[PDB]
Amino acid sequence: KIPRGNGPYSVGCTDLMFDHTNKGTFLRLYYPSQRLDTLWIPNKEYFWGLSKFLGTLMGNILRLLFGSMTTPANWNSPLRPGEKYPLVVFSHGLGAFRTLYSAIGIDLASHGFIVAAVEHRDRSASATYYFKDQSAAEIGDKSWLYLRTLKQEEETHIRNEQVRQRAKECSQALSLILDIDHGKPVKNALDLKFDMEQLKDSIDREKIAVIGHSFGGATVIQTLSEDQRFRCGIALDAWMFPLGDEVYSRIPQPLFFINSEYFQYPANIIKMKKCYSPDKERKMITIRGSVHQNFADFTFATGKIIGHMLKLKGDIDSNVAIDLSNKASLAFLQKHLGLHKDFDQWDCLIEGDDENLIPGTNINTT
Ligand SMILES: CS(=O)(=O)Nc1ccc(F)c(F)c1
Repeated sequence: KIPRGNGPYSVGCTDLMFDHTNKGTFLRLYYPSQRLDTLWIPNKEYFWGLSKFLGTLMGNILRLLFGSMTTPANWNSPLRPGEKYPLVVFSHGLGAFRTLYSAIGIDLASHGFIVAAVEHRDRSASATYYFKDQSAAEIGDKSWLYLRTLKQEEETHIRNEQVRQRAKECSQALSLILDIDHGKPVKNALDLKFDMEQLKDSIDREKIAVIGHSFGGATVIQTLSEDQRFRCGIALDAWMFPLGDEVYSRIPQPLFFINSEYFQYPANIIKMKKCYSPDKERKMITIRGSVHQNFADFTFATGKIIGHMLKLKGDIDSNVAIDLSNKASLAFLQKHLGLHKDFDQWDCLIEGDDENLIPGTNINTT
């Protein structure tokens, strides 16, 4: 029940791992393509990891419920040729992994973006895998890495080291895609029926953005601070705790905060406002009635009553919420990447001009 893209392009999806180690890049790619058959959560170990994240055999139950659920993109469909596409690198939240934000990835793709959804190896993912050597990769002998749980004494330090690794992973993902764009040969550690040589000369190398949710929102900010190739960033309900104090004044690129209503709190909002400066471009909106999970795919995976019970759904309808976030995002991207599309029709959303939006936030700080 993950919504199809609202844009004119049809959408393909594939996975890329290169190199095969846990120091390499692992990403899910959404792209304009030339069957809506992509497996949403493709391995049992992801369900085990989700169970550990939830602190709960619970894993096998999740598996039975969601294990064959699909997401509306055409698996390994060829790339739509004849044009250069802007690129979004997307960063997932704590306890997530690369496949859980397909509602966003597929909608951006359907509007003509290539979206690289990275899977982080910083031990923030519920689960991820790699191969210990080429021989392991050849027979698909995966080595799994589960979420690390932290002592309270550890949190400050380890979360910051993690957000630094995440930013390095977004930069490495970008460097890989750009290298491929100029013809670098890559051997996908996953043996999939999509030729990465398709991506040669298909990226608009000047129109690069980073987007992310929660832990991924802090990753947006660390990445912008560290990598000037990214031209703008969109932080979806950023969890600001991982960031060091020094970074807040070191973000030159335009930055858009799109918040849920119920996730936010003063300690977090204050850090967002520390990013502000008269000489820099900053916007913020809050989606009325929304919760933290409105930005991820599980908001579409259950019915309304169960969803509200488990806080996967807010008072606002899930499709309406994600549509608002996606349209405001597209308008911001058009403005600060210099796109030649008609997304500026939603410029009003950036300013929070809608029944279901608040300009800035309703939380007040000094
Ligand atoms: C708390 S979070 O939203 O940032 N990460 C997350 C963790 C598990 C999920 F199933 C999911 F959809 C998202």
